[PDB]
Amino acid sequence: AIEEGKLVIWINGDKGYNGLAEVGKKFEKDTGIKVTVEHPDKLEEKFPQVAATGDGPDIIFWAHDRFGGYAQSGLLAEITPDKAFQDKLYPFTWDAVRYNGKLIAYPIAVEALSLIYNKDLLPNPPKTWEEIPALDKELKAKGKSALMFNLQEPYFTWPLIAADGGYAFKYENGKYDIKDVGVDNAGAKAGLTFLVDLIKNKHMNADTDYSIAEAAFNKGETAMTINGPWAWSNIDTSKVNYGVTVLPTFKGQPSKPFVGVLSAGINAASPNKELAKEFLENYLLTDEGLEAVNKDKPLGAVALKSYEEELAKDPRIAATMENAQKGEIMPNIPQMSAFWYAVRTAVINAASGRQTVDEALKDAQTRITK
Ligand SMILES: OC[C@@H](O)[C@@H](O[C@H]1O[C@H](CO)[C@@H](O[C@H]2O[C@H](CO)[C@@H](O)[C@H](O)[C@H]2O)[C@H](O)[C@H]1O)[C@H](O)[C@@H](O)CO
Repeated sequence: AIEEGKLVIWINGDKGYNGLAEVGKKFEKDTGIKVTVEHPDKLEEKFPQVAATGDGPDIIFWAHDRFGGYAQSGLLAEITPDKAFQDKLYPFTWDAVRYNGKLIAYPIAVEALSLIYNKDLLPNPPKTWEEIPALDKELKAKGKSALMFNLQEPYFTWPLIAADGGYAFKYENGKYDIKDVGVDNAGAKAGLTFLVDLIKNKHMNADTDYSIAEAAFNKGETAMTINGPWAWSNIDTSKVNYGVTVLPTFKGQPSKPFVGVLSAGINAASPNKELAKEFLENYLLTDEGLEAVNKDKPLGAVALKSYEEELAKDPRIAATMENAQKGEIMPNIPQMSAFWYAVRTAVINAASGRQTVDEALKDAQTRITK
C-alpha cells in the first residue's frame, strides 16, 4: 500500500533518470525526505497493474496520451497547482494533462515534428509545401532529392493533412467530441491529395520509411526530412551540416503536427501526494530542476516558460516549440487509437493507388466515428 514518508519515482530508461536523481538529492537535502528513481522494464504496462492494487510508485513519468487510460481507471490523483504555477507553463500543455475536466498530471517536456534540412544542399529551405516539386526537379539534376520522410506512419504525414483543415477530434470546451471527426473533410482531402501527387509525380516514393529516410538524410542524398528531437542525436554523429525549422505551410496554412507531452502523474493510492506536489512544482519544474535532467539527456522543448526561453537559444528547440504551438496535443481518449489505425491504412492505400483519396478518407472516417 505504498510506503509513507518518501518518494518513489518511475521514469523510462530512455530518459534522464540519473539527472533526475540529482533533483531528488536536493529535495532530500532540503526536506530530509528520500527520493528513489527507478526505470523498470515495460513500466507503462506495469504501472496500471500495480497501481490497481494500491501499490506502485508515488510518481510516474510518461507521454501524456497514455495517462488518459490511467485516469479512466482512477489511477492518478487530481493535482492542485495554484494559478500562479499554472501561469508558469504554456497553456496548451495543461490541455494535455486534463481528463474529465480535471488536471491529472504535471507537463514536463514538449515534442513535435519539425522540418530538418541540409544547409549545404539547401541553405534556404522552402516555407511552403507547394515549392517542393520545383526544388526536387533542381536537386534531382544533381542526383539529390528534395525531401524524404517516413510515409508509413500517420503521425508523420498528418501535419500536412491537417494543415488546411484535417483533424482527429474536435476539442471544444475541455473535452473531445468523439462524434466530430475531421478525416473525411475538404482540408484533409486537399492535404492527402498533395501528398499523393508528390508520389505520382515522382518527388517521393510510397515505400519510403523511417530508416530509409534517416539514412538518406544522414548520407547527404536528400536535402530535407521530417523528424523529431529524438532523432537529432543520430544525425549529429553523421556530421552533416543540418538545421531545424518550422514545417512548410500548405495553402498558406501552417502544418499542424501532433504534440507529445512528457508528464508526471501522482499515484492516487500514494499517501505522499503533498510531498509529490512539492517536489514536482518547486524542485523539478524550475530552471535548476529541468537543467539537471536536460543536461543528462535532452528533453527537447519544455513546458516551463522560463527554462524554454533559455533553451530556445538552440534554434532546433525553438523550432520544435514553434511547430508544437501550431500543432495539436495528441488526444488522450480511447478513440485516438482507432484514429491512428484507420488513418494509417488510409494514407498507405491512397499512396499505393490501392484506394483513391476520397474513398480512403471516407473509409477511415466511417470507422473512426463508429
Ligand atoms: O520510430 C521512432 C518513433 O517510434 C519515436 O516516436 C515518435 O514517433 C511516433 C510515430 O511513429 C509517435 O507515435 C505516435 O503516433 C503513432 C501513429 O503514427 C501512434 O501509433 C502512437 O501511439 C503515437 O504515440 C511518437 O509519439 C513519437 O515520439 C520514438 O519512439 C521516440 O519517441 C523515442 O526514440
